[PDB]
Amino acid sequence: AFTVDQMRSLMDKVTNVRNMSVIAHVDHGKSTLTDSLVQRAGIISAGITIKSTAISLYSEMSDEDVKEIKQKTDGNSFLINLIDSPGHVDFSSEVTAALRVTDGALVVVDTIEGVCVQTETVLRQALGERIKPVVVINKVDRALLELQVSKEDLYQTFARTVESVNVIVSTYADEVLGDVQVYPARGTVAFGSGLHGWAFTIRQFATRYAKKFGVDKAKMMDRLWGDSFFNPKTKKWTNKDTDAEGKPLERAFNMFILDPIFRLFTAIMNFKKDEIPVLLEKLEIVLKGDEKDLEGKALLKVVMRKFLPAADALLEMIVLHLPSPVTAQAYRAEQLYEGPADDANCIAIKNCDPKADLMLYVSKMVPTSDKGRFYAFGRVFAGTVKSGQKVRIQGPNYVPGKKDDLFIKAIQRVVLMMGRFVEPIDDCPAGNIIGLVGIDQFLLKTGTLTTSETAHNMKVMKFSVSPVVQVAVEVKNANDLPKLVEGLKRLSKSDPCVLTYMSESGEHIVAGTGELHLEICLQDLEHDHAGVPLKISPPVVAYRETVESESSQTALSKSPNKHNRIYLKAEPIDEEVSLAIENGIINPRDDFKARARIMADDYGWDVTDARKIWCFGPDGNGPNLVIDQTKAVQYLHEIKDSVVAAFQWATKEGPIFGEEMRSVRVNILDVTLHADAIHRGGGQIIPTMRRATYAGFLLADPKIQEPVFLVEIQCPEQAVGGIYSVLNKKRGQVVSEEQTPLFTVKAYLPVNESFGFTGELRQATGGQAFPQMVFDHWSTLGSDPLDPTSKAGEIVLAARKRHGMKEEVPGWQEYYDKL
Ligand SMILES: CO[C@H]1[C@@H](O)[C@H](O)[C@H](OC[C@@]23C[C@@H]4[C@H](C)CC[C@H]4[C@@]4(C=O)C[C@@H]2CC(C(C)C)[C@@]34C(=O)O)O[C@@H]1C
Repeated sequence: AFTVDQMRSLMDKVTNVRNMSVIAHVDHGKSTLTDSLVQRAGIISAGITIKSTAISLYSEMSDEDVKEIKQKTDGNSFLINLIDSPGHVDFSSEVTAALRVTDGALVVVDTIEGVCVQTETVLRQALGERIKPVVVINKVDRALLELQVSKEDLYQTFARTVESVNVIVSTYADEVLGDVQVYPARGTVAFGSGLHGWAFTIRQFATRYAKKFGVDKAKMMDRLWGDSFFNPKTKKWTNKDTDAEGKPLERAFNMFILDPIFRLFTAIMNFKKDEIPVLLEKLEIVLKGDEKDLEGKALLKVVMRKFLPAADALLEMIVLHLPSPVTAQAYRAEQLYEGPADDANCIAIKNCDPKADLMLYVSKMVPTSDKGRFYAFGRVFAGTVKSGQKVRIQGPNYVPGKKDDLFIKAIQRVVLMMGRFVEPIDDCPAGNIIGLVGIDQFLLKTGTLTTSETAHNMKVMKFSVSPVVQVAVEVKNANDLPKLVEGLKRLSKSDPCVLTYMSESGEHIVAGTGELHLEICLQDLEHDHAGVPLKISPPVVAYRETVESESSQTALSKSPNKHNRIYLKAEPIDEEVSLAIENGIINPRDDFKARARIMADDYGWDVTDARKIWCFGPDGNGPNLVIDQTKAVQYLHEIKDSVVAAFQWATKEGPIFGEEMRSVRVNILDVTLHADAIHRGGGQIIPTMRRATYAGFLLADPKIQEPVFLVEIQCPEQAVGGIYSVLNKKRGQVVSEEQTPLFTVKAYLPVNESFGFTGELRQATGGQAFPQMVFDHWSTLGSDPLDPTSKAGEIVLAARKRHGMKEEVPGWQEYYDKL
């Protein structure tokens, strides 16, 4: 219970402030531990409400304790800002926003489960912010009760957990910071049970036994952890787990810390009415009043709370080990400032200078009961913010010279953010956390308030600007198509970063900058833009049907009439020729003579074959060709249109699963026709050529080609490794690595391997990589398209079922008409 003056006074001694948060999965006792801190040291003031965003704690340390702080200190009082944090992590930018206003973190890990992925993810982001961690291994009660673990197994579990945490810390912490790893013997690891209400540090026991052993606690805390053994028989401390005779010695941690706790649990839970009193009296635990009548769990909870109040263990680590803003801003200043390292504002941040020009970072907007009004939440890194102070509001795009995102207004009121309540205060100096009212409209989400025209913007969130997240959108009710199509246009007009287009497989595609952006776009589409039910799904990928070699034997097919026959063979068109056709070097309408010369002289074709191409397909211009190689066919000219038409048909619909053919060359070897045109009409020859083409194709070692993206990723050096890791899991192929900006990695990524790519990429790069993708080329899959179990076969089988086709692919024999 403090007055505003008392708060303001506490806020003046920034050396004695601790800005931090709790990094913990909700299921690991996050709430219970924070509640414990609040109940023990929460600060309350001596008709609006907001969403609780931060809580203020007050803690006092003894004169001797304060001397242990390896940091500038002034007095024995401390103000601790416990900043609320989401948790939902896969490396979200929101989390990074809350972390940004903190300098230290209390990391909660589970005794049994250890370090979960979420916690690892948030810790990594925290380390990326140069935040110093302190750890609490929670839920010890579970190991004692459920698993009935032994003292040594518990110790080993603790040791493994501490190691897992330090692996992460040693991997992501900046070298300039020195050793940021956590050490039980140094008092930076606590152990306890949030729900139960107890916890301890080695320092607390070292303090509790230093005088009893007649040694200074510095020596005691080193002896109460790790390989230190006190042999009662020799009265000596050693680092050997066996005595002279080779007999096993019990670890000091187990002997002096775990044993007392184990015996309390055992004695109390087993209702040992006579032992309990002795044990309590020996540990100087005094029960008062009705507590003396308690038994079992109820008694245990009461005994442990008096024995090792959890909050006390946590506050100790926060005060003695987490940095103050003064300490932290010295090495965080540069990261936080996008401007010159030797700039006046940067220097003011480095020195946490309250007299300098204002540098206040708005971390987020907090919802209030003030009719739709939100209060800005953030931290004063330099200067002092004041009520009715002219300030410069700079958005995520504001740049010194250009007036983009600039907003010069007078701060209506500065308020302390005490849980769900606010308390107006005249001003707030550098180093503190604070809330601002009246900043609503001028800013939304992150921002920066400065009182310097030269003031640059504090580190802004980098955001994707490419429509890399894409999905297929279809109406649930056919009749609504007109509304969807219209909606897409409306959506596009209202949003510059959204992309909509028709896919090669006839699907309406909606693409956004990121998952969240795409999600907003799809919601507004279904609800407003189109205002009709929609079905969202992973876009269907288009494939191409090709041949790996020449037909193993002449393909023969006859017309329904049975009077006409076509003999042909299919073979591959070289990639460079297909590309030449697709890109306009070799064209359907070019003079057949000049075109033949190019194909022969430049692409190695036989000039006669080239001069005799009957057509390109599909659509008369695709990268597939029919070459006449017949010799003495009397009515050849009369079946040409029919042969061409059939090819347009076959190349549009391949025999593997109906996809378009690509790079297929068909050579008409011979044709036998009935003398009378009456039996040689299109209705007879078209079916014949189509049937023979499919046969030739199937006989030519059929293959399917998949679409491949050219992916370009910008990112910091130490994150490049993530790119390669993900690419290797998705048949990616690095193309290049170029660069004093960032790194740009280019690679090939199969389109059917890109769904969700964006998500796994940020996961492997700690949300530091930005992907861009554009269709690049077709790639032939080597596996057998006709084998349902191969890679290509799996794709083919799935598409066939999706189209209601018979699962098995009709073989070449199905189209072959023996003589
Ligand atoms: C500028 O934005 C670009 C990029 O996002 C990318 O190049 C994208 O690629 C779309 C596809 C383009 C391919 C060519 C037209 C032929 C094969 C087509 C694809 C089919 O599998 C591969 C990619 C991904 C697609 C399906 C899955 C949608 C394509 C399609 O549009 O169907 O196109 C948009 C317009």
